[PDB]
Amino acid sequence: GRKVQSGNINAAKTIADIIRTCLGPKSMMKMLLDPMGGIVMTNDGNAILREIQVQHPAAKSMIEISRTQDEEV
Amino acid sequence: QAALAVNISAARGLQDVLRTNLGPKGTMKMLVSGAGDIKLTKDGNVLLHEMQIQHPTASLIAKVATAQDDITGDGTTSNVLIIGELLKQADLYISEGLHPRIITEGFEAAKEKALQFLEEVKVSREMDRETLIDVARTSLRTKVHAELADVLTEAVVDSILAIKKQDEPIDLFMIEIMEMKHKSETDTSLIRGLVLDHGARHPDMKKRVEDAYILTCNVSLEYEKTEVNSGFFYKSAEEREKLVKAERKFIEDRVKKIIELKRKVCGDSDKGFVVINQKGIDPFSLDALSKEGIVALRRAKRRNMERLTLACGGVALNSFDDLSPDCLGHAGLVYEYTLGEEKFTFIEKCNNPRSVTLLIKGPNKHTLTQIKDAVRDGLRAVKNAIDDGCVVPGAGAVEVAMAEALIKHKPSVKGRAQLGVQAFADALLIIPKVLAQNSGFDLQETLVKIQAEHSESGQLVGVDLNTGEPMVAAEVGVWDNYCVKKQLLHSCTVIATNILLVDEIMRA
Amino acid sequence: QAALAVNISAARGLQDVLRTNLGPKGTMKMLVSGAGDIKLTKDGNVLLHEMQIQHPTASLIAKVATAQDDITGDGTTSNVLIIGELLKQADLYISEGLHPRIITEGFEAAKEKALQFLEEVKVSREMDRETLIDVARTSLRTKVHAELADVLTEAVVDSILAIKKQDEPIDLFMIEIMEMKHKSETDTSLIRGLVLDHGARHPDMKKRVEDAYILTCNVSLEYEKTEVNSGFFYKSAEEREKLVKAERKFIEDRVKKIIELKRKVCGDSDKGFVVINQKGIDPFSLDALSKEGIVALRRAKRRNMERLTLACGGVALNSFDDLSPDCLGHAGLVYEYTLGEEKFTFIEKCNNPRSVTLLIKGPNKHTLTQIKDAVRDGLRAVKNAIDDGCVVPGAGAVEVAMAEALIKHKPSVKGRAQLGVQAFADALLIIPKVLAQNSGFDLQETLVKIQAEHSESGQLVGVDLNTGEPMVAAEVGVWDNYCVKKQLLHSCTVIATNILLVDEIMRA
Amino acid sequence: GASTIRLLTSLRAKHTQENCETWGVNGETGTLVDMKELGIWEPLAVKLQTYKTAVETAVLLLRIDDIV
Amino acid sequence: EAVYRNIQACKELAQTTRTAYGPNGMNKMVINHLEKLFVTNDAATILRELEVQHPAAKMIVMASHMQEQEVGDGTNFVLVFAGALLELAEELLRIGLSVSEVIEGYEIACRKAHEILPNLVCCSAKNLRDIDEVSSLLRTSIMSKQYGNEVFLAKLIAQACVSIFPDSGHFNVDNIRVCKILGSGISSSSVLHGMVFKKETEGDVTSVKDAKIAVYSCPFDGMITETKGTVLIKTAEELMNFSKGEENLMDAQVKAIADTGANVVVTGGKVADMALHYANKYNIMLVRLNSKWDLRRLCKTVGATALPRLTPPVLEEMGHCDSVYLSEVGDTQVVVFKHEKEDGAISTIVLRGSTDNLMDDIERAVDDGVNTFKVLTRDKRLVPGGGATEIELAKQITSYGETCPGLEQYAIKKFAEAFEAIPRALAENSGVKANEVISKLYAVHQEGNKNVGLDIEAEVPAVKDMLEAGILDTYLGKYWAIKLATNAAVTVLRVDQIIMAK
Ligand SMILES: Nc1ncnc2c1ncn2[C@@H]1O[C@H](COP(=O)(O)OP(=O)(O)O)[C@@H](O)[C@H]1O
Ligand SMILES: Nc1ncnc2c1ncn2[C@@H]1O[C@H](COP(=O)(O)OP(=O)(O)O)[C@@H](O)[C@H]1O
Ligand SMILES: Nc1ncnc2c1ncn2[C@@H]1O[C@H](COP(=O)(O)OP(=O)(O)O)[C@@H](O)[C@H]1O
Repeated sequence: GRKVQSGNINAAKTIADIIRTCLGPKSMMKMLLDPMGGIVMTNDGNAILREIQVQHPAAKSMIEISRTQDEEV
Repeated sequence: QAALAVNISAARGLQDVLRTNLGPKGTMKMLVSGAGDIKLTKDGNVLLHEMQIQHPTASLIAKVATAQDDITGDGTTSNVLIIGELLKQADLYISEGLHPRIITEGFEAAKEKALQFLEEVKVSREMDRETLIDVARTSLRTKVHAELADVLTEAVVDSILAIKKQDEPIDLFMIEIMEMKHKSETDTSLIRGLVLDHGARHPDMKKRVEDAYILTCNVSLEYEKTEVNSGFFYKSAEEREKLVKAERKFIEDRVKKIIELKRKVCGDSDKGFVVINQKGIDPFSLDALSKEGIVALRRAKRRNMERLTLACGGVALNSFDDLSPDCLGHAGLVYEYTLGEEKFTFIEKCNNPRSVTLLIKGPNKHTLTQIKDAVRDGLRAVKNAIDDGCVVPGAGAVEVAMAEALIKHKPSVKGRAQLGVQAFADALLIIPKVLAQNSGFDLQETLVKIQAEHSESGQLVGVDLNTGEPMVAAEVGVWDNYCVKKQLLHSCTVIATNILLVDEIMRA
Repeated sequence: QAALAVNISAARGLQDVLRTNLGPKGTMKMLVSGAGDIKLTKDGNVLLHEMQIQHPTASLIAKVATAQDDITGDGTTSNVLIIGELLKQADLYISEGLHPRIITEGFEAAKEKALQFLEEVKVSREMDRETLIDVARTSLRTKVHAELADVLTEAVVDSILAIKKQDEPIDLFMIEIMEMKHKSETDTSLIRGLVLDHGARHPDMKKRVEDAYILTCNVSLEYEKTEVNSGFFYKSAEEREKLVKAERKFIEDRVKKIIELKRKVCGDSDKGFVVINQKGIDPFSLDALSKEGIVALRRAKRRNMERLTLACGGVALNSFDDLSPDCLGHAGLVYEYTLGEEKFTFIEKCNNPRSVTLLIKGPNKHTLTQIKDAVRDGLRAVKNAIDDGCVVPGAGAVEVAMAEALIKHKPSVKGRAQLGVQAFADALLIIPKVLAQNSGFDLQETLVKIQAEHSESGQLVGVDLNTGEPMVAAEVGVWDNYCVKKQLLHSCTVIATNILLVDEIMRA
Repeated sequence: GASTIRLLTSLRAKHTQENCETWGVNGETGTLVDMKELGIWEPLAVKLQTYKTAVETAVLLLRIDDIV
Repeated sequence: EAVYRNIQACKELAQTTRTAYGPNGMNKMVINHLEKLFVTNDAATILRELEVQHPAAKMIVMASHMQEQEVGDGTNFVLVFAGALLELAEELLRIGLSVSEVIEGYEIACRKAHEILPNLVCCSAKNLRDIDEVSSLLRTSIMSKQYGNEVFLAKLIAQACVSIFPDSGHFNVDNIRVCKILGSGISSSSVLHGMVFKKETEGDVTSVKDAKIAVYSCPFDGMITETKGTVLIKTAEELMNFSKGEENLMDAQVKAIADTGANVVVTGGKVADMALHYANKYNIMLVRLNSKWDLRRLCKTVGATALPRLTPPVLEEMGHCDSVYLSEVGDTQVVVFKHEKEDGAISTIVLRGSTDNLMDDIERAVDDGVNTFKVLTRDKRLVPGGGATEIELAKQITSYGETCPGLEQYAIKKFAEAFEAIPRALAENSGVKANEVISKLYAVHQEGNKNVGLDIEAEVPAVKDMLEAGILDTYLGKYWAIKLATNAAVTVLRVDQIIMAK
């Protein structure tokens, strides 16, 4: 249980906590605060994933494997 | 929950900003740009269009609310205010273990009840002069002075009565606005036809051209010098130095063409024939044209040309000769008019007069933009009022009516959505109480008085804004559009939904 | 100056501290004394004596709540929550510029309606043992571990049944709870008659004595020729030898007084007279009278003697001498109990045996003190139940019914007191609300559910903490006292006014 | 907005009973429903791919050590 | 918030107490307000010194004290098990379940455990004679506190208890005293009928028949109530005159006050050696260098009572005995008082060892052994220990949780996992990783063997049957340990805030 796996898990938990509310017919709206000043609304998780900033390399690799998932199906 | 609370707080802040604007007796806001020019506006749509707001979610609320409110006249002030109150009421339970979705479905059920309630609460009244006077009043008084609005009502309603003959929901094809500075603002009147902001260098014109034949083609009575002969400044520019001249003949040739067409269409030199130019025209030949019964005008803008074509016939073209009278129109009176310093020639009583225009005469820019916005609001509101067959009284009347209807509907909706319909009822209650607050009659006292008046009698009763007493809004003459208020409730529910569902702030 | 905001915040804080404590399912709280000892408790009476109240007007609310609840003592916590919710809605309505005094007037009108409607909520019946044990159970379970409450409740209803002849209230003289530290609670039931603070034992002494007569003695071995009992005359030899005389002289004379009393009255001590000696005594009396009929008791306090004076007839004559053989008290049965480490004397079937005692016995210190406070509160609640045959359904049922009644009475109330009674109803909503939160339900669906159940039918439905679903509290057996509810409404309204009417809080 | 723990626990208890494998949660109303009765359905292939890729990305991610 | 704080405090208390659980428990340094330093692996002492200032910690500690005063073994089991309860309740609350549900679930799970555990028992204690069998029964308790040298203490305790355990089905807790005279070798310990003392002033025992005892911490007078005689140390010659005087008074004691019950005087304070010589001449012995508890024990076991200051003796405080004689156990003089059940019911052992720290370790071992004998006499059935009973209960509680629909099942499953925490406590102390051994133990235990547990002797995580291995706890011990552990857990969970009062 080294710190690197803990960081991997923490990044996965953060991104999954962001995405969770987008599941189901009653899914929540999400807020995208582009530092230019505008806001992008979204209902589903792929749209928020395509432009969410992930500075942590673990979350970035999670995004890459999500890209690998979504390109297939 | 923190992001939802932040969004609610920002929406409440902009709600408090817009709180004081609603109602005739309501304090104004005026904007200043980087250049420093002021902009007086109690309107909500242009306000949210032009405001600089520090918050984000406020920005999205303004953008989406104005975009969806433009479709439905002007109601975004009440929209923002009611959604702010609805967010307050939602938070008053979100702090107590309420999940946004159940509150949202409560709002949805309240909306489903409220639309069907307004269906039978709107009164089926025949459109006539008086009801449209009333709706024009209730629109204009929300943007300008009461006496000034009273002045506006006649013109703004009579233009609509003129265009009503088409009996179809068609707008903005005519009834364009016309602006000019003047010493006294009180003068502001409609003009059948169109107004030209210019005249010509015609000393001692037969200004009262009643037999005004019209054919609005561009006549080159000031030929643009042919500087381009063989390109730019090569050695062949010696041709350009001399070919730039000798354009004097074309002016008189075109004038002879106008004289020939004048002879063809009138058979004499008596009846006035009116023609236009996009560019300037010489005065010397205008001296003879005024004697020939020919009225050429210069410096015309673009869209006005086809507007004259649609209102009085004729065609507009840049290439000019003695064109065949295949489209000759006839204005019944080109009322050449001038006051102050500038000549504004009127065109009225066109043959089968299609178009109308509203001459607004604001003294200066910051009042002129205000009067412009007021006229647009009034015209679009009365257009909505003639679009639907029923007009519903306002002044917080139907708002308290549907709030009490939702209170009675509380048991009918099953489950935890009851708080949703309760909060929606309070959001509707914000309107009469905010009118009372803006007028100053201890908003909650007026709210309880109006609810007591409604409950005891069942009559659709509103707030008498100038005295606070509860009064029948139908009898007082306060009318709101059914379409505007329908889309108002739609927008309220939709944006309240959106704001409850958002729960996270993303740095991206 | 909304200086009342800090008072409302203090009410919020005290409400939160008194939150989580309602119902059997709710949590309890511990009071860490300055000495570092432990004190577990659940009742708000002693929780409002937690001298770390941390804020002055919170201390005001605590002390006034204790003062106004000491009359009934079944309704103290709930009071804090109702006043907290009244002040929550009051803050919600001050935040729009509304003046608090009309809010207090609305609260007063709401109280006037609520007491009248409560007078119809209450059920009236002859207090049979089944309903009595049900109300004792529902009053005591909200303060004790559920598995242990019932064994106490049976002894409680027995205690209150022992004094049914006359409408007189609870008095400690007929119910004296007595405690001793032990390994296990093991049926902490009452004993009929009186129990002594201690006992005397000797291997030849008698365990059970029947038809025992009783007297007391403040001085039987200490002083001679004087009534004083203090430090011996070490400073005066002339008065010192009388104090070594005293023991021999009185263990002679007064012991023969006892034996001639028992011989003449009983026919040679056939009825076994017993004596309560107030303090220590030479073992000559104890270890020899064990065979000489007499049961000599040791180390008993005075309160025991006044209790037995009321409990056995005659008088506990502190002067030893048997000046009248009919001045004796009488006991029907006597049992020198011994359990765990210590020994105690029971006296039973005495003349006027309506006095009983509670053997509140269990784990040491804090559990014992909590049991003592809980049984005292249960006895006072069953006192309230007996004093008037009126009983109200608890478990939030009465608050739901009152809330609905005030909602229905709301349109009848003139003016902003309509809003006041709305605030009062939404505040009374808190008891179902706190109960539902205590057992960890959604809590906002419980309230809607219970209101829908109370609106569809006329049943006095309240929340059942074991299921959350609405169910008629009447046949479940979760009763409550009508008198404590009346006092609850009165105290709540009066202190909600007295706290909401603060303005410009200033130091003394 | 339903009881996230209570009603899910009821769903699990239902799933402890045979032939109740179809029983599920209604996303539209937030209550337990025999999802065969609603008629809202879902194919085998997408779920197989979803679980396969989920465990695959878990395996990939928690095996990582991050070094420039 | 405060619930999590209380859980964290009790978690750290149970963690710092857990390392001493099991036979191979880890010692810790103890520095009480006497500032003496010694190493011990006993929950009772380690908590008695450890200032548990957190009120929840104090609650669990006093629950452990109540368990200890009711039943001998399991005082550390209560700590570790309440800690497991609170950690798993913190997990449940982090899931989001309310305190009421978890406490009610713990209560019903405790009731189920108390209902099913009597079915869990596998053997019952035979007759308490046959020192070998009772030694085998004390085996687990004796090994629990001391390891490496274990059979000797089991035999010692067995002999001590059986030599005094009466024919009646009763035995008293304050029976076995310990004497801790220093010297080489633990194995040199022995048992004597009646009470013994470490070492005192020399004397020739004449009270070997009809022994009676007087006890003075006051001037060495011992006059009879019918005469006046005293010693006042102010000058030498008359001091000798008094010494003669109270020696004659001691003779008058052994003559007449013997009828009341005084022959030999117990002196709290030191007396002159020449006075000791006079005592030798006139045939009266005495004892010296005894702590106040020693005087209390000697007087209570004879019916006497220590006098704080000078007072003529009366029958109220006389002591009765059969014999006072002497033995050089461990090559050192020790006095012994022997009884023939006139009062009796007392037996005392001599502790042998080279350090007072090891002396106290032996003392706690003896205390736990004699308390185990207590709880075995009144409840002769007793439970297979060493992790076996905790895991059998854990499996049964898991089955019950799967049997219970709806809520309350979280608390049932976490109560079973609290059972699971016990062999984890054995594993960490025994040098084997907890997860592997607990999983292997489930593998061998869900098969129905029902008597498998953590094998300490194996260097690799493995299991063996504790029944034939001799590792087995008392039924009532574990019953009350779990009962008050669950009571402490449910009471501490029922505190949502820590509040101070004046
Ligand atoms: N003379 C009046 N008396 C009372 N209420 C009025 C009057 N005129 C307008 N109102 C109220 O103003 C409300 C809407 O006005 P407002 O929202 O400010 O216009 P807009 O949205 O176009 O900026 C209506 O509900 C109407 O009842
Ligand atoms: N068995 C029960 N089930 C549900 N609710 C109960 C039960 N017993 C009491 N209550 C409710 O709990 C409240 C009484 O307890 P409580 O307010 O804590 O007394 P106190 O003022 O002495 O602290 C009442 O609102 C009553 O309706
Ligand atoms: N030989 C052993 N092998 C495994 N576990 C043991 C053994 N002996 C004792 N134990 C465990 O230790 C417990 C009792 O010892 P412990 O709790 O550590 O100290 P105490 O008896 O003073 O509370 C027993 O309940 C049992 O679970």
